[PDB]
Amino acid sequence: NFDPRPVETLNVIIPEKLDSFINKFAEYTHEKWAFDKIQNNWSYGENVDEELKTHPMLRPYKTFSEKDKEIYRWPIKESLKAMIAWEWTIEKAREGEYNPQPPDLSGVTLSRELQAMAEQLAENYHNTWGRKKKQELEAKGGGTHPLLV
Repeated sequence: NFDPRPVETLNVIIPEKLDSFINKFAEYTHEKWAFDKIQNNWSYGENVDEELKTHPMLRPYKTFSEKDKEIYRWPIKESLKAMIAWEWTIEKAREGEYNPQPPDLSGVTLSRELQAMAEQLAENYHNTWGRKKKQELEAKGGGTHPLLV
């Protein structure tokens, strides 16, 4: 019944500015991952054991292989690509090429339009998540579809 238009992902040309943004995102994710691990005292072990709380990751990721980085290359970037492709609303932000308390947010009442438009993106991403999953299920054979909610 629904026939979404398949948008090209690899056919487009990746800009150098976008590549820099991806590179900075990897460092940001790596830094917070390392900070959490050292804070939680993830001890080193011979192998990765769930019961031993062992996960060797405190090392630079520049020496990793191609396979080890492709999976984590786009953890949330595929959603960004869908947003800028289905919706042509690219913002015009930048030209192309001692401890203050955090502000409160629950005290101020939520606007009627703030919550109204907070669900249209949630259902669109859920629809996109369902579309990207059920398409893969049919390609691989099918089986069970537990997301019929």
